[PDB]
Amino acid sequence: ESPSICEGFVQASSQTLVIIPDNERITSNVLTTFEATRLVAVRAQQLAINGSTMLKKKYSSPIDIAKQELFNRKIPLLVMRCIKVTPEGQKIVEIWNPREMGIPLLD
Amino acid sequence: MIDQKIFETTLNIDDPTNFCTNVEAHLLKELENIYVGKCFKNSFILNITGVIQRSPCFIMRTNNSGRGYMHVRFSAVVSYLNAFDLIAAVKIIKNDSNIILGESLLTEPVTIVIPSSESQNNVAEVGQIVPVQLANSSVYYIPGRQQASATGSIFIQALNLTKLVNIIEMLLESRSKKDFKQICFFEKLYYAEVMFVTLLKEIINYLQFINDLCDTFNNEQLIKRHENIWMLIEQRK
Amino acid sequence: RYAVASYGPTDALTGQPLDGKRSHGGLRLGEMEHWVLTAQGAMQTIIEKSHDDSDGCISYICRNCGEPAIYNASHPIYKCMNCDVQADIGMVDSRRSSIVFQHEMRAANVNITSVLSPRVFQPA
Amino acid sequence: MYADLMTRTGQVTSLEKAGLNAREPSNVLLRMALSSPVQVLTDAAVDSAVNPIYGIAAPTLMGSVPRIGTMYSDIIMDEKYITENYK
Amino acid sequence: IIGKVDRSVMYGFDEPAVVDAVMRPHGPNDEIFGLMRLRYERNLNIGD
Amino acid sequence: GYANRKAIFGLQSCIVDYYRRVSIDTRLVQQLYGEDGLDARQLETVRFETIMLSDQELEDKFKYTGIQSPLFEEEFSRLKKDRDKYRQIFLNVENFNFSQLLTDVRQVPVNVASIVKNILLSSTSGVLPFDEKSILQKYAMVKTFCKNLPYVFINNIQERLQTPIPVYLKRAASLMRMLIRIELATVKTLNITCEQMSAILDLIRLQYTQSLINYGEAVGILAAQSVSEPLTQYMLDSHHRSTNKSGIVRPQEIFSAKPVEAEQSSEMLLRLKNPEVETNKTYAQE
Amino acid sequence: MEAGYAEIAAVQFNIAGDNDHKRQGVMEVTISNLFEGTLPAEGGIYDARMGTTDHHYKCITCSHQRKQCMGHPGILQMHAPVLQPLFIAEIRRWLRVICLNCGAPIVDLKRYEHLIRPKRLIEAASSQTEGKQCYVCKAVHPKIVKDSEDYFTFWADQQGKIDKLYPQIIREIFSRVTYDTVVKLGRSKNSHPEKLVLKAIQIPPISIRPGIDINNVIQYLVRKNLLIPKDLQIVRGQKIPLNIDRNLQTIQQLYYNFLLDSVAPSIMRRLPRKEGRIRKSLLGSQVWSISRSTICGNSDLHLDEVGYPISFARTLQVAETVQHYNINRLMPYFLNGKRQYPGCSRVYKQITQSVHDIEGLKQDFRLEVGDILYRDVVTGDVAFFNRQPSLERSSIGVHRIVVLENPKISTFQMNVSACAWYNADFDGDQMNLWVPWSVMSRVEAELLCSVRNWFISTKSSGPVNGQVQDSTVGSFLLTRTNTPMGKNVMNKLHAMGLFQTTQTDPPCFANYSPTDLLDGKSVVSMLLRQTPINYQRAPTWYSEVYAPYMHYNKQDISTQIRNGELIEGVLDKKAVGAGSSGGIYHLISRRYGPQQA
Ligand SMILES: [Mg+2]
Ligand SMILES: [Zn+2]
Ligand SMILES: [Zn+2]
Ligand SMILES: [Zn+2]
Repeated sequence: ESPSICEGFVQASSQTLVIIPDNERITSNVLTTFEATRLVAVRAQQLAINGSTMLKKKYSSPIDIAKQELFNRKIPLLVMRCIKVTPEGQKIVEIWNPREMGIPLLD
Repeated sequence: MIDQKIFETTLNIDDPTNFCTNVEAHLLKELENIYVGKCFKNSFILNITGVIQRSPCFIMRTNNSGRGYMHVRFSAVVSYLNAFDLIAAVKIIKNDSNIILGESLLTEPVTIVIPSSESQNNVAEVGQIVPVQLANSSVYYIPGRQQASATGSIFIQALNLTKLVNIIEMLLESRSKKDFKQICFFEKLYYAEVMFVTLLKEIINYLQFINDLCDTFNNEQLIKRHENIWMLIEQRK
Repeated sequence: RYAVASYGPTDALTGQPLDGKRSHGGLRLGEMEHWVLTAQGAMQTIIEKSHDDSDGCISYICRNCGEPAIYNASHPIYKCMNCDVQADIGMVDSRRSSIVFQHEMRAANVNITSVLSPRVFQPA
Repeated sequence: MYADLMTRTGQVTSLEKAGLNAREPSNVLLRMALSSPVQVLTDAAVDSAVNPIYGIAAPTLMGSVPRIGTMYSDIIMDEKYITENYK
Repeated sequence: IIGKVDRSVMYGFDEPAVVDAVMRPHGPNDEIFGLMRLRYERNLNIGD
Repeated sequence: GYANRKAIFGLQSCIVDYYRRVSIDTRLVQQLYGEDGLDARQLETVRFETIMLSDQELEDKFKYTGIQSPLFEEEFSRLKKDRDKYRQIFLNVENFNFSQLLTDVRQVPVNVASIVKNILLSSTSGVLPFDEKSILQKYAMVKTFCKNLPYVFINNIQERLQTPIPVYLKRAASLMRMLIRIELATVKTLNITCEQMSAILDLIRLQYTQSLINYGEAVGILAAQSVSEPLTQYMLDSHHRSTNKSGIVRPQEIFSAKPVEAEQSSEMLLRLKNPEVETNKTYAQE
Repeated sequence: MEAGYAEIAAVQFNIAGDNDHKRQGVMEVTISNLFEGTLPAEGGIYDARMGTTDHHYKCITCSHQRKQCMGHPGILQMHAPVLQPLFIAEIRRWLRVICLNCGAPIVDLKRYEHLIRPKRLIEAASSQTEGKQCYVCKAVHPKIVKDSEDYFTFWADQQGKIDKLYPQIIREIFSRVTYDTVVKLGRSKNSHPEKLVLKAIQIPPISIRPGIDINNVIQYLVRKNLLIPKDLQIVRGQKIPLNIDRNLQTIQQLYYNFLLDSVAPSIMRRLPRKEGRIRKSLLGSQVWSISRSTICGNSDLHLDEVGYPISFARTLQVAETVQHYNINRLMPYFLNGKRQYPGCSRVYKQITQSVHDIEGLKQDFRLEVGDILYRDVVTGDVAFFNRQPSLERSSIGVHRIVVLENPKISTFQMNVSACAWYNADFDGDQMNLWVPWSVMSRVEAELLCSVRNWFISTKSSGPVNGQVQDSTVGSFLLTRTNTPMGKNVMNKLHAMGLFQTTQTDPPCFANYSPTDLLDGKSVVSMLLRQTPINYQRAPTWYSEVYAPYMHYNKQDISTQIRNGELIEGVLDKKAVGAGSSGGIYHLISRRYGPQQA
């Protein structure tokens, strides 16, 4: 009996974001090439949809502007890294800063 | 009835750069744009109170749109209708609607329908105002609709209960503030914890009914305009 | 030799482009190409090729029961057939082949419910 | 990596469908993608199996895109930075 | 080519062709059909 | 194709997590990716000088005698200890293998000898005048760098806070520590000044950081691809081979976890006891 | 309202009961007629409420124009119940376990408390269990046998007397099962055997059966359902009239062949095998904006460059979103249209949310900020370059586009040394190439999938690229000590000409008079000075097999490079060859990065 829904606790309990203190993070302080590439791609798409920038040197493509923002440490994004899914509905992340963190080769 | 309620929802942000400049104001504006005047999760959400919890503005992972979502957990004041509640005014729209229904101009947008099986039915006309009592079949708070849907008919632990008795005390002040000759005329026309709760609910229903009856009929000429209902109830003594 | 633009005949069933140059649309990124792109950790070229340049669609899952929902923002319909009143429709990016697959399985009376990632709120 | 995958359960598990059942029993979608989707689908239905979405095949068969590579780490917007600088 | 009424067919290929054929043959079902032949002038291109 | 697809679906779920462990969903497959946490594209083969040297040869070459401080006795004892550990581990590895011989060439992220050579070539000064203070300072900073080497696997913050390092992280950087000790020995950095030595150390740290595996890298597919191709050439070599190892039969036995009965080319290699009685062929034959 | 973004975290497979269908289906199928006129019949199996297979009409249910509508399930209430075709074995295993007269289990359940849930029911069913007696109603247990002519028929024999187990009887028996028996037998609540019998099957959404083949079986099923009387109350031993027996058997076989025929192609036949739904539509896909052609060599292309024929560069397009910074650069693209190169044929105006062809925009002349323009692929753009089968990690890489504006060239041109990435040759091989048009994919392609990343093999940690064939032997001839005519020297003009096609910054020959004989190794050292390395190995030229014969020049049998100055020896496969670990290109990669390599 029952249509697989009435007893179905399908709605997962909402999670609370716990941010690990800045002195407790144990992940690399250097952007992995995946993370740097994702940051550049997100920033460049957002410049395509919006167009605003903090650069002084004006470029003719959002890719170049986002790449320089990552290189010149003005990209307005925060890489958050998540390490847990606790049964207590408590997602454990540590929010890193791409401006403070090192930058891989990418070239 | 009105009561604040917490709602959890996920927004979508088509320009996260502009969104985060004034994050809280943008969240309030978007929640007002999306959630006011519409039913949600067995509620109506009359007004948006400030948010309680909100998420960081993530970026949509699964699509290359570059947008973000952000989860929002906010409180909002809603309007709910219980069983056999008393709303004092309905306004009919169409005469080719022989099933007899109408629209409500009160601060609880509800499409009200009245069955055509009772004696006091099929006699009304378009543009007249008639009090209607909700039936026992509850209220359909379907979502995405600018007004709720309902059915109705023409009317014929100690400190926990302190909050309930607190509401009725302020409602009495609402009755005294407004003009009392209309209230007197209308009252002449209509003349442990669980039982306390239901008794208090009935008291609330009747007192809110008389107050809304006083409010609904701003000027006295409509009373003669809608005089065909006075006899309709008076014959039912 | 063959070269195709972003438009062409699409499969009636899956919504994917047709097969080869003869059907005026197609060319395939099979299993191996997806393995290679994942090994490179592409996941933005995989998104683009597999969704934007293929059978891309936006599913809706009620999030209150996990069953697919009925949503349309132009003609307003925010409803579910399992909890109607308590619907919490969520926009889920997906592919039309995946939805067709889920419908094939559901038609075999094995019900599919998607849990959906729970909402995360930073502390007050 | 090959050896650590097979020996991760304390027993030598093969790369065949039996080994995939032994290592990832709850990943119904992955085993469906590997071989014999109807049989493993029947088994998942009768077992009421819940398949958490991870890896490559499980989100691919669901139409999503796997959380590996470029999209392993989530990206959020720095409200403080935009507020202080962009306007 | 062979406009038929709309159920006409197009060319389709990206290489232009010169037409030398117009016939209306009587098929097995005695009905008339199109059967137009196109000619392509092929030099030894790079990649042949 | 058959073998590769089976292997791919076996391994595809193995993804490097934020700890550089290889994990399925959340269950571990590996404590560290290659047990060193290094990308396969960032490896260079360099010889370890001290491995084959006799004890007196080691003392002749690597023992520093220009200063009577016991710090250099400690440094040379550390070199000898590292050489002995390498010999022991790889002699054991040779022991439980058929014909895997010990070699002193190993793949490491940073070629310390090349970096030392480059800095020495670019050095303005030639033979540096003797200076005990600078030599002791250089030794101290090399030792501190080697002590802080496992912190390339965590970050600079836990390096500043000097928080404890997990044991496996210390073990992962043991080979790089050994190479750095061998190549930055005081007998080899006499002409390298303190500024040039600090430059060498930061360059080594940077190249180590750039050699680590990425978070989220789909390493399982990498392993499946890397092992699938050699099978193609392996069976194409069956027509040189005859103990039925022809075809994918042996790879089938390995990958399908076939039991002992299912084996067709089973072998044992048993060592004769009493290592002074196994040098003769007659006793071995009997 | 607004549907906020969400991601799927888990999938739960459950058996769908009759309530599942009844509450999930959008309507009920009552009439067997497919089409009235040229439109679907309301209440028919093609009813538009279940989806749309035509651009003419919308879904009614969701009001979407086909591509935006995923289909919605339909419900057909069977006049007589049917067994679930997928779970016939599960029904059989449940029947033999449980008593058919009271709903209580007759197998000793306490003996299975120590077993995992998946194993309990199958182990209990594996027992003998025949001829047993119930402990609460004393009814003896008939033995269950499967018919040898069909899969869904159960014969219950009580010591010899044979009676067919009908779906109604089976449904009642399962409705007699208590939840405690299901739980104690290693089955979840949602796997109650009551769900294994269907009174209302689900008519699948027409979106998965488009085009008017498996709809034939659906229509046949509805027609044969209409033939059954609406109140076929079959008790055990009823002995219903034989016509009803064949009609019910036909309905059951029709449903079974609708689900698992040959497992017409049924639903389940669509899934397995390579051409199935999974291995073809899910694990792979067909894509747009992709081109395929025959590869060919081009010695004048950089290793990270591909020769894209111009005819293709106008077919494939790159989406450039107009903003304030790129207005002036994008204007020449817009003006050219399809008439010139570089041009563009598309415009996506956001305010109108519409796409316009460039030959219909003679009066627009204006691109707003936020407009999307689809311009042609110009030289310098990144493009993915793939040869199938994609065995290696380097089988897909990104090359900078070099557009060959010769209209007579249609082959993909690559440097010969770039073949080691794809294991390709030019004997007729074809490689797919697609240009990323989105900003995200372009960024990723240039930063992550560029072929400079795959210069060092992931498989073997050595370099994949190098000199092959004519470059290896050419390097040997260039660096060998003695030509047959004498010493290997060249005048100033020819040493100058060696550097013509390198495309780097040419060295300085002002120190050399026109009559100065530049050595063979001096010119190599001139190039290697830009990336000085140290290398010392025996060349492949010096082999001990050849050594007893031939005179080996002493200056050729030891290649030795000191700080990028080639001192002695020759360059051959060991030094410059492809795949050579420790070669000069490997060292250049190690010290200066793979791009300089
Ligand atoms: Mg070939
Ligand atoms: Zn729902
Ligand atoms: Zn629809
Ligand atoms: Zn019984």
